[PDB]
Amino acid sequence: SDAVTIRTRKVISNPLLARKQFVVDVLHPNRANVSKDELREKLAEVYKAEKDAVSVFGFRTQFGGGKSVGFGLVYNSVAEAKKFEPTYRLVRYGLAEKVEKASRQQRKQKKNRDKKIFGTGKRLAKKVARRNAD
Amino acid sequence: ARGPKKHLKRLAAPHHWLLDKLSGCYAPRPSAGPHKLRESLPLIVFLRNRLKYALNGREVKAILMQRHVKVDGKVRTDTTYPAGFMDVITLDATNENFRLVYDVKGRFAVHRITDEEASYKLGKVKKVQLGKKGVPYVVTHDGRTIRYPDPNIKVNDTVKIDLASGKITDFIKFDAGKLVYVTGGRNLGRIGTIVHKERHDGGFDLVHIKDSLDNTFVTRLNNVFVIGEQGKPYISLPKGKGIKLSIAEERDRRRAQQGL
Amino acid sequence: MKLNISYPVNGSQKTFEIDDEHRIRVFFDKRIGQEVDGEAVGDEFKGYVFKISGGNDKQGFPMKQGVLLPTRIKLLLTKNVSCYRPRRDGERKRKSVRGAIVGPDLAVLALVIVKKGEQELEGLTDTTVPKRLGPKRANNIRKFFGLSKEDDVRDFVIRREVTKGEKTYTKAPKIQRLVTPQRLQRKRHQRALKVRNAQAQREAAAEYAQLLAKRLSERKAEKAEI
RNA sequence: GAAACUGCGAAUGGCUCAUUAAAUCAGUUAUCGUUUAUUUGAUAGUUCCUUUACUACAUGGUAUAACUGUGGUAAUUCUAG
RNA sequence: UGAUUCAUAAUAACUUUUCGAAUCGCAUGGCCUUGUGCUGGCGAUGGUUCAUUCAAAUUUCUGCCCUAUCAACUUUCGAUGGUAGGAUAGUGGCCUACCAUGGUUUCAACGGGUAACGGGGAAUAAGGGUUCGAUUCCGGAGAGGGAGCCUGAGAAACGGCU
Ligand SMILES: [Mg+2]
Ligand SMILES: [Mg+2]
Ligand SMILES: [Mg+2]
Ligand SMILES: [Mg+2]
Ligand SMILES: [Mg+2]
Ligand SMILES: [Mg+2]
Ligand SMILES: [Mg+2]
Ligand SMILES: [Mg+2]
Ligand SMILES: [Mg+2]
Ligand SMILES: [Mg+2]
Ligand SMILES: [Mg+2]
Ligand SMILES: [Mg+2]
Ligand SMILES: [Mg+2]
Ligand SMILES: [Mg+2]
Ligand SMILES: [Mg+2]
Ligand SMILES: [Mg+2]
Ligand SMILES: [Mg+2]
Ligand SMILES: [Mg+2]
Ligand SMILES: [Mg+2]
Ligand SMILES: [Mg+2]
Ligand SMILES: [Mg+2]
Repeated sequence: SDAVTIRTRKVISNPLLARKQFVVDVLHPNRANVSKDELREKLAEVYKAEKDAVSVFGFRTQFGGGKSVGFGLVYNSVAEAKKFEPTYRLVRYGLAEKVEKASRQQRKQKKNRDKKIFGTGKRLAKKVARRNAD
Repeated sequence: ARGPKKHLKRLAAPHHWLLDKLSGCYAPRPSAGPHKLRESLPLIVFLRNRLKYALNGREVKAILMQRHVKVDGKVRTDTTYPAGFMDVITLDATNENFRLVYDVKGRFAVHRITDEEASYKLGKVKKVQLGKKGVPYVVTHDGRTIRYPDPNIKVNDTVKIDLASGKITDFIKFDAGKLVYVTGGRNLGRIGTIVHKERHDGGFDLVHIKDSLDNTFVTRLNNVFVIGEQGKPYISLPKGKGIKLSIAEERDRRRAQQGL
Repeated sequence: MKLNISYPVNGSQKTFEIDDEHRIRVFFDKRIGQEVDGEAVGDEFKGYVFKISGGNDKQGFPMKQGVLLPTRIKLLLTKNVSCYRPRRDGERKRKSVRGAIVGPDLAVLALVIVKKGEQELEGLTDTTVPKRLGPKRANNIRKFFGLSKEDDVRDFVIRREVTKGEKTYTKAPKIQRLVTPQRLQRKRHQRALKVRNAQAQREAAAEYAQLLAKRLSERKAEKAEI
């Protein structure tokens, strides 16, 4: 009753990356910026794939409202979506857990600290421990 | 200074790649290869920008490392491999073959050819010379050394290379009255027949080329590529056939085609 | 000073802090690689023959082998020399090394026992340190165990058992330079490639010579008519 | 799969405009005056010292890192036996 | 090829004799004296030479601000040229040896200043001009000042060394 009426323009079939890539035009009057969950569900039901093989990104809604334009991908399988899709956007869709690393500064500082050790550092640690014991 | 350069600035790229001014400071510097840097088209520019098959360069890498693309029958997994003029690009998935030929605006066109035409290419003879152990070789415009050529093959001729066994199937001489594909300059992409070749011993032999609409133009012989006889080209010509309509006739075509 | 004494035939080594410098003027003004007798060094090293193999002075600078000169100098050290490890390709560093002449400014000598004495030292001779790795190359295994030219080195590999409490397994290195059917296939492929490459080049040369003879006969026919 | 050996890269990028007035630089040439990793294409049946003295090719050798172990210096991306 | 002592081939030798695969992965087919015999596929990495590509180095012609209160400059100690060598990756006074006495200049040489890196360009726009351009692109130069070198295809490198 709210007339989301999603349509897909500029459809290109890509067997090279095993997907269909298109421009998602969302005409949503009396509604603001529908979601990507609704867009992935309602593109899954029209391209018959699954929810987790459909990927959407873009959606700059037009000035004055009532229309959002984006880009969309519908992969041939969930495994082929997880192979070819960026890890950030898999994290967006919940297909991948976010990797918990250190930050950029501590990663580079750890690298430059480890540049000062030649070898594994077991002998260095034993010598430093024994000499600093006396 | 100090060594070979490895970065190509955007705005220092060739203009026919049609890269947008914004979205990054750098352009894809082509690898070393068969074609010169400013007269070639890298695979990232062909796949991401012309065919729109990839959105990123990361996806161009993801396409090429599955050994999908192949240029001249060999796979070429490099992201910035210099696919230049006459090059046949086969995408085995999507079942299509492209020939990198210029459009008449001076740009590499998306030109789909058949699988029969994808089995060969054409090559402009750059030198005919005698190699070691007295063996004659011929060098084409894409760096191919082909041993034991026909003795009638001279410089500026065009050979037909078979792309599976890289031999000369046949060849076309450089005579008056044969088709030309102009591969350089402001007349780049134009197709016409040789009126005559003006000699100039000492440098820069000129060619007077006349197209199908009887418009003559003069081009240096570095930019002339013979593609066949009067009519009946050995390759399939792109859409437009190298005619160079003026801008008034171009807007006349656009208003006569968009009004239905 | 300390004496870093190593007895290499058992691989064992330890340090003796020798004070009371009457015992260590036997070392003084003697270079590296020179042999000394251990009676003047001590009663415990009686009959032993040490060879001075190196040492570190006070402030830790190493004894560079064969300089001269019991003081320190700064040498421009290169690759494949002692007392320097280059951090780049072709990098030389002006480092200060200490000379080969033993003086009183040494903190530790390095000595190798080249002749076992009368009594048995408590940390050098009674204990044997095993070598960490057995041989890995095929003919090195063959000359390690003295077998033959033709024998299966696979059955003579030193294996080591690794125990993680619940699980015990054995690991053997690899046989580098092992004569395998894969290596024979590769050799055969290279020979066949050379043979058929030469055959195809001769066939192309013969076909081109036939073409040249045909064109020469045609040119002679079209010239003799004139 | 840490380490370490090997390979490749570190000569690109980035910054700055101090020098510099036919010098740099611009357009235009020349290499029949040269070097060129990489890429791409082509390319190697001849290996016997003085053949009528061949020594494995079902495949030669040692010598080192990492590692073990013993250390020196207050200190270094120091290193010694 | 506009042009050669070019490409290339041949002859006599020469060489602290260069290269001519003792390398790795995957697949394990085919044949008959069934020996783990003979063959054999798709690649990876190497490798000599030529060509190509990325270049580099040098180079022809013409073009630069102010200054004569800068009219002669260069040539000791290479300045212009010849011959020969050395050196270079290679041309060349690049350097050396021996000769010749040249070379630039009122069409502004040489010197001095530049609060001068050069250019694409920028501001102002009747037209012509005037002024700016350290600065996002191209080329140069430099890493506190000079000099010297190692490794490497490429550096006189400076997040390389002396
Ligand atoms: Mg730079
Ligand atoms: Mg590149
Ligand atoms: Mg091996
Ligand atoms: Mg290395
Ligand atoms: Mg590389
Ligand atoms: Mg000479
Ligand atoms: Mg000379
Ligand atoms: Mg002289
Ligand atoms: Mg200045
Ligand atoms: Mg006015
Ligand atoms: Mg300027
Ligand atoms: Mg500027
Ligand atoms: Mg300034
Ligand atoms: Mg710059
Ligand atoms: Mg510099
Ligand atoms: Mg400073
Ligand atoms: Mg400095
Ligand atoms: Mg390198
Ligand atoms: Mg420097
Ligand atoms: Mg710095
Ligand atoms: Mg730098």
